[PDB]
Amino acid sequence: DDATASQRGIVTQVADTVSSISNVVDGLGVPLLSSISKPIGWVSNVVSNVASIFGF
Amino acid sequence: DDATASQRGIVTQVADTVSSISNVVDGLGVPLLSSISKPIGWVSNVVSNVASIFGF
Amino acid sequence: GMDYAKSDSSSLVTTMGEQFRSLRMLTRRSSPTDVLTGTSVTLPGITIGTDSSLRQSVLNII
Amino acid sequence: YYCPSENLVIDSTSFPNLSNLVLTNLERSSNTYTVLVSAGDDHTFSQLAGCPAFTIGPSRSA
Amino acid sequence: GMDYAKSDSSSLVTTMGEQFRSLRMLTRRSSPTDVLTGTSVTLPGITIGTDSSLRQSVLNIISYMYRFTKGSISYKIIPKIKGDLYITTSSADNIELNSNAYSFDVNRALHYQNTALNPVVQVSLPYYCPSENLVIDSTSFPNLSNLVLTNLERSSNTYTVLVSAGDDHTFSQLAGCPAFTIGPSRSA
Amino acid sequence: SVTNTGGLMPSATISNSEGATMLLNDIPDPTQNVFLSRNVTDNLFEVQDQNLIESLSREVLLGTGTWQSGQAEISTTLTEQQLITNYEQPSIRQISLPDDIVKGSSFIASKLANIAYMRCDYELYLRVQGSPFLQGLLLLWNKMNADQTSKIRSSITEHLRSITSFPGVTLNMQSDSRSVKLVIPYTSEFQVFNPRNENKLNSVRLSILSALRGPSTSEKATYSIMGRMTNIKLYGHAPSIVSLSYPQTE
Amino acid sequence: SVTNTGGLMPSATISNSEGATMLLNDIPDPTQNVFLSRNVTDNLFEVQDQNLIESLSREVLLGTGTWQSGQAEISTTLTEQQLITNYEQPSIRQISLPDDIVKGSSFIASKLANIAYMRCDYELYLRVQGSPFLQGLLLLWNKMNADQTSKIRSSITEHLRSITSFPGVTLNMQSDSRSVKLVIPYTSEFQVFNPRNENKLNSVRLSILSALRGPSTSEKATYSIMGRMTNIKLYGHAPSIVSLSYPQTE
Amino acid sequence: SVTNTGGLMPSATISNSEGATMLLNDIPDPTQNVFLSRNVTDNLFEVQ
Amino acid sequence: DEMSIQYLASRPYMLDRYTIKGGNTPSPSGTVVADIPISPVNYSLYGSIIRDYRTIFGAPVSLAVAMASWWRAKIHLNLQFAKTQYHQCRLLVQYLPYGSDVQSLENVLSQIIDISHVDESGIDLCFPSIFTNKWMRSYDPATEGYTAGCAPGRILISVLNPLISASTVNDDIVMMPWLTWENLELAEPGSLAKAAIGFDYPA
Repeated sequence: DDATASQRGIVTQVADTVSSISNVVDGLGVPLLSSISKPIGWVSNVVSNVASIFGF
Repeated sequence: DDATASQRGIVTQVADTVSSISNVVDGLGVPLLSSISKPIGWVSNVVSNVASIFGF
Repeated sequence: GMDYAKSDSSSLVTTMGEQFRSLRMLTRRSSPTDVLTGTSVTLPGITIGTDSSLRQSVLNII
Repeated sequence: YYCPSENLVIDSTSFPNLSNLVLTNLERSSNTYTVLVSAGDDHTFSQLAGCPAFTIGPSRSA
Repeated sequence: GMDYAKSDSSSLVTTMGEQFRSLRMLTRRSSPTDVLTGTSVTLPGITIGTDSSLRQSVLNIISYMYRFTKGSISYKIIPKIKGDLYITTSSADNIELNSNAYSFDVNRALHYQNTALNPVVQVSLPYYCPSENLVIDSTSFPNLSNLVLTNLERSSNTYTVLVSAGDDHTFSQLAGCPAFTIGPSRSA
Repeated sequence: SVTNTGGLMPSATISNSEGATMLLNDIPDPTQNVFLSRNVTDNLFEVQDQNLIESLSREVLLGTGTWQSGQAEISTTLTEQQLITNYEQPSIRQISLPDDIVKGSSFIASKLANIAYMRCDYELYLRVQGSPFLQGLLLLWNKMNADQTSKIRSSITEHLRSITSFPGVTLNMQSDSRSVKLVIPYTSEFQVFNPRNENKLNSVRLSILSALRGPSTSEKATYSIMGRMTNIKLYGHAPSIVSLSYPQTE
Repeated sequence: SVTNTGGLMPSATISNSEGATMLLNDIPDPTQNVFLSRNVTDNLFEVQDQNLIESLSREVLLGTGTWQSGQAEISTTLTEQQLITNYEQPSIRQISLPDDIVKGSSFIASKLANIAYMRCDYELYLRVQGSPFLQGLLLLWNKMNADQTSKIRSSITEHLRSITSFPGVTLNMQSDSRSVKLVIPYTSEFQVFNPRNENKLNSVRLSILSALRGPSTSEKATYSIMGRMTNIKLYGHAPSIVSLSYPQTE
Repeated sequence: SVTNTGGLMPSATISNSEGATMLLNDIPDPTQNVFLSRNVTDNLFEVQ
Repeated sequence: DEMSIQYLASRPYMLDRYTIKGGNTPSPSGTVVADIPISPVNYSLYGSIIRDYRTIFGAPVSLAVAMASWWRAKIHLNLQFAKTQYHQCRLLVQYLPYGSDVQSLENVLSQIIDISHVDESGIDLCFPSIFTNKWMRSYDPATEGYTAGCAPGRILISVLNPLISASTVNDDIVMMPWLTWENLELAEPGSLAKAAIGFDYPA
């Protein structure tokens, strides 16, 4: 969500998500890497073959 | 509400609230500290474990 | 277990301006390395690392 | 990050031709630079080896 | 009571452009302190206070009626000779005498600025203390962070500094007033 | 139902307390030939029960004395030589806290044995006596943490109009009750303190605010101070010893 | 709504407590310019709470020692010269109660400050250690009030078959747990005692009942005694001083 | 829940294979501080 | 994630060996076997001076706190041994704020441990951290005991009943504490800590 993150213009929000914590010891735990993942957003274009890829 | 306060861009509004005045003497009184309190807004993120905390 | 431990009771906002629970955030922060005099300048590659001396970047320490 | 492999052992030499930065003024005059590096947002480390010996305090005596 | 008092009858907007009903607003306003010549510059820490002489900051004047402080404080700095400079924090333990080490070698928060483009340095110093409160001019915490600034090459320079309460800041416990002068000095 | 080999393969999961403290690795065996009882019936007059929190709140004597006409009254103002030198305004008595109590009372000094740290909230009681014909006016007031700040900042605050704006209470002798109560909230940087060293903060003071007068010269009148803790919160277990500050290494 | 004459016609019906003790004849006046608060938030790790009854029940060390083959085993029988002379059967250790505890533990000695009288019910813990190859058998037993009766009646009862019929518990080293518990009910003529004088009654004893043996001569093994009060009942308030008996006059 | 005496009275009924061959008389203990994964994604052309 | 602080804290590590002897004239009761100040980076039992610099060998969490200035945590020990079931003794373990020397059973938190009942994998035990504020400071000058505000206190292990052993077995045994740091938390990055390669600034 870098496009929105830059368009909105504020430093703080940096695209929210909520991770799935596990292995809690004393109220603290370790997030899964699987859910920390964030969208890349050019890949959809390359797979869908948007015109901009070809420069037109 | 610093995020909105900076996004809206105008100096004056500085996030409104209405304090609970007490000990009025002659039409003037002393606000409670309890109601002058304003949101901090990073705490929600640290407690909810948003992904941005981990840098991802 | 035989624990005497009883879990804490303390507010987060009362004492310091922030809290962090990961080393990545410390590494995104940028730090000085070493001065590069002369024409044939050599910045480290993405393989990074293996500096001598003792002054060294925080990323380089992690 | 242009590498054939999904991972890189730190200070790898298995890939001699990895890209490396260079900078030039035109006219090729001498100059000094204050450089400071940081992890990209894309970056990570993996596999936890144990710690190096490390110094902590200010040097004693002269 | 036996009062003759009858409550006022006057409009607010008719005579002056504003009205204020708190001392904090006066303290958020930034004021000059004292000129800092030479290399080994020393800005006051968040413990603040205890200046001698007679010229003194407005925050520094409000300071004497209270006992506790808490929160970050702000600085504006105006160098006399223009050119870039650096800003860094430090502590008494943190210092080294290797005589090849220099202030950048600790990896604290840093701030660069070329003053030829932006003459007015603006830096806010945060609140790292173990305790929820601080008695003013406390010495119970020797290692509290303290600001330092350097040009590279370590040349001499003067600075016009002016401090202000951070938005996070407050005072508490009301001690009574200090003796204080009011008018211009009489005679020569 | 199995022979107990002398120390080979004991159960390894056992855990149980004996005292309120001290966990133990294995159970004692409750075998013995007889189980006997308490014997005696009470047969006594009742008395009020004793508690720890209750015991700590008991009232304590703090000071006692004469007060008389010849003693100085506090100044309205300051002059230079005393302004530069951090002059302190004269007083009948001054009292440190909470040391006057804890290190001051052998009873309380003993009740707090082997506990690590604690919080307290004071109450104080002034009780003056004299004849109806006497004239006077006292002030009982709370100097704050004081000692933890600069010498200058506990100096430029000592004068009448400032003294009367600190927390405190006045005592006219016109009153028939002739006694006052004054509450002192806990206040410090540290959240707790060990009772048994020099944890000296807020110094209570008593000051003349109007000279004592009677038909004859050199009249005099008596007074007593008393005090007690409230809202106490003890915390931790430790050997009863003086503790040390940061630069020092133990 | 009436001027308070300086001590003429005060209210005569007032009564109120200050501390948990001490009634007072007249109310302090709650006037003062400000009412301040507690300041500090706790910000700490939790710890278990402290109580008086809880503090008194804490476990205490009582004795510790070596035990070895050369020491004598208790006799099956008596002969004349020792029967006439009030002979006592030999023991590894003997322990008075409750003095070993109360006057024996500075902590408990301090917690009981300024309280008049009390009741107690003991528990004891024997813990012996040695190798699997060792052989032996101990007895831990309770001699009664003893000292308050005739010298003859604490004499003709000391022999094996009587020793084994007193309240008590045996300890074979065959056991893997190697520890025992023994409960002592309160028992006396007087219903209460002040802790801080010679209120000596029931003497616990430890006796060999089978000699220690190992493949080599002069084998040895260690042991420890521990104890704690229960069912305690403190009673009364008094200065902390030794008390006196009937013929004596104070 | 019982202390394991060094070789006295082990269980006598255990039997389990390790490889496709070789039966074994007693189970290895699966204790270790961490369990790690395969790392690499394939990223290759397929082959029969 | 392998860069989370809790992930670093959760790995146990052996700290050091400690002999207990030992058949014939076993050491008298009240003889301390160990004094362990409660801090990951203490110079006493970690590390040594080398070239004026006081290097400190240790586990990764110790580095993680070595970088930040302020910290807070609780201890989780796991005692473990090299013994036969022919050795047999008991041990005391106290947690002492601002103290020293053994302090009876009554005065402080204590925790007797029978050896014979310690099957392997050892015995876990946890201690609370009593202290005057919320945050400890990290670095200290001290070359022996902890300074003051640098550590919550001390944990002290000593003999209760002295060890005895059969003629068929070696005279003495070896205790090996393992440990982990529950509820670790760090603040304010920035320090002189750094890797031991070289020992000099370039010029």
